[PDB]
Amino acid sequence: KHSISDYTEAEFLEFVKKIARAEGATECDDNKLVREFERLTEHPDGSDLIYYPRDDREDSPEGIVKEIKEWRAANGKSGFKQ
Amino acid sequence: PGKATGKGKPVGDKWLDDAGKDSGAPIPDRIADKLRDKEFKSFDDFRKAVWEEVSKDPELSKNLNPSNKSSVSKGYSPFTPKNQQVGCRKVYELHHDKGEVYDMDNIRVTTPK
Repeated sequence: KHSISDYTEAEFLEFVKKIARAEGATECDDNKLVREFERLTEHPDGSDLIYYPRDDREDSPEGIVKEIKEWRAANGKSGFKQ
Repeated sequence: PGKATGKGKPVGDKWLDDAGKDSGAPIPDRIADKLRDKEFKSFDDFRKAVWEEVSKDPELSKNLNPSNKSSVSKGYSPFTPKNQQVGCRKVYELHHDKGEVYDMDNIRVTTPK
């Protein structure tokens, strides 16, 4: 898996759950996962989507994935693997 | 190794906002109370205990969102706002104001920037 389009939406949601639950192997693995979330999504808010979300959507892995999916689609970017 | 010492300072709901300011934030007095006179094998073990104590204190943790709560529950530092991050430094840090290693009156919570 290299870009977000290599992940199904389920796989990507399980990855956001991992981050949200701090379930990396170590603290530094969590940091790598957050940075990987940033790389994969290309969203300019980066880690703020996880930790400092806008207040007009749900603060949850669901909500984070919804925001990413909608943002990528609306901005002409590729999406999840079917 | 060393024993944690010192008093820390009263803080408010948004105390991590001060970590972004030029002073930084102090170790909260309530945390200092919990860790004083405890022995730590390393500064990393002391750092773990600080964040675990933050996670257990409803007032110091109430402004952390659920993802950040998860992090401190494991004794990990919480992530800062994106605009306070630098390089791969994305979480609050514990700096010495400089001078003893476990002196909580000598330690400030800071953002990376």
